[PDB]
Amino acid sequence: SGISLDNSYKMDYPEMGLCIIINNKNFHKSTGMTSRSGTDVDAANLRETFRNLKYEVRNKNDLTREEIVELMRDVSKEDHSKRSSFVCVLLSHGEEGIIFGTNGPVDLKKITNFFRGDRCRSLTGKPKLFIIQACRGTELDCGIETHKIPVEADFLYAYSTAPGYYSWRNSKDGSWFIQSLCAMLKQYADKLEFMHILTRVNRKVATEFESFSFDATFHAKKQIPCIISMLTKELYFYHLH
Amino acid sequence: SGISLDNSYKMDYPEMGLCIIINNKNFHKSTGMTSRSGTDVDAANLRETFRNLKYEVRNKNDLTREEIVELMRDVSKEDHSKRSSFVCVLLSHGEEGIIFGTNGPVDLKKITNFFRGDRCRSLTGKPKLFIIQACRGTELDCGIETHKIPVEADFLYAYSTAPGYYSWRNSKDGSWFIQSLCAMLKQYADKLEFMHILTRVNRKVATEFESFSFDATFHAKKQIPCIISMLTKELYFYHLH
Amino acid sequence: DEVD
Amino acid sequence: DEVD
Ligand code: NA
Ligand code: NA
Repeated sequence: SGISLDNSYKMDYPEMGLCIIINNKNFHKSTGMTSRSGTDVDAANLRETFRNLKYEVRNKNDLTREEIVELMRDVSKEDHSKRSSFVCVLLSHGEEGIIFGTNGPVDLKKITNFFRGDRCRSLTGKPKLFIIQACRGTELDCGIETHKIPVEADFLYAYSTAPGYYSWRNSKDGSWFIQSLCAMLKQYADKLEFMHILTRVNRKVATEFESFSFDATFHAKKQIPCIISMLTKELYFYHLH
Repeated sequence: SGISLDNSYKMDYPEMGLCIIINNKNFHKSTGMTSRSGTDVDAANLRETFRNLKYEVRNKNDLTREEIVELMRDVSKEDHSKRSSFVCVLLSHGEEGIIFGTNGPVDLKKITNFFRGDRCRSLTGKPKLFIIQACRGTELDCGIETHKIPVEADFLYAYSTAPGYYSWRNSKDGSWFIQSLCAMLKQYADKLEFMHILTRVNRKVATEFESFSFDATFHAKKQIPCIISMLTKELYFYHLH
Repeated sequence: DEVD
Repeated sequence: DEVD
């Protein structure tokens, strides 16, 4: 056959892959972590959005740290040979490097290690996407007026916010980042490479949202999401028939 | 006039911008840091590569931590009003979050803060690119067979290696990452959006390089670079006449 | 608006 | 090959 290029991940396997959504709304009282009003709106929006991208969506609600680890271990041990990609969405409290189960923290490194190129062989060479709506610290952005492959290769972290910063969630509309991510996937998943979709998400969050608070400390604050790419190819959710 | 889109940064200002290259090869004996053989090859390759992209390149060699801070402060206080973008390349030892001057460390946060949207007003809304060849830790990748905008917006960090990992430099050929970055910029800067160029860099480093060492600890190791994007638009180094 |  |  004619000249061939391989600048993009093969996304025409029989299945697009799993979309695991971990939706942590209610936390154990002893942790002192507040309920995350609005996160169900996020979880429902993600379920529909990735359903239309033909992902096999699994929604899990209010998981302990132990349940999060066991779920991700179990998922990593499935046979993904017929799947193009893997997506995990984490909706919870967090700090830098950490996502919270309902009763305590989980290292993000422990979650993502289960999917290393050497530990999940049926996902080696395939994009592994981790989409994280959670705080990364307590900073606030005041804004300004205007033969082998590496085991860490082929991961993408779509973080809702910059390192060190809070992330914003609206109790009625859902989180700024997940709202914007789903809108941009709905509009551009049949049109744009994934990094370009995520860049539109960056602009939408950065330009269309500002916090409103009776507390001057938390009022009029802004947010920029953070794309972390170890991908080795372009990622398009569509393929050519 | 007709329908208008603004999905990409305006790169047709009179000047493309500064390219500051900090090339730290020789360190003060008291620090105990080794000389970085091969880094001059990197610095020369970057100078030529960004010269052909029409950047105003400034090469600085063997700067102390004090000189690095003073240089970046001074650069941030220049009038960039007629410049499209800003590029800083750091070639040195490092650890997570840190780049070394010849006599001690500098927080990357301190360097990049000078260019925040609220602190460098003539670069607000313009892409600020930080390209970092330096270690981020001591891990080794064994590989596997096959109205306001946020002050942190519009930064891009092109890291040579994953968080927590060593980065590899060849004493004769230069660093894996800088070698590959310059090659991909030479080949695709007139063809591809910058995130897609950097993705090709990820694949080139991940597939074409493996360490050779008489020390089994350091032998047969691999590397994946790490793209961190807070950009709000697509970045093309060319523009339409 | 709330933070996570 | 050397590390940084
Ligand atoms: Na958000
Ligand atoms: Na390198």
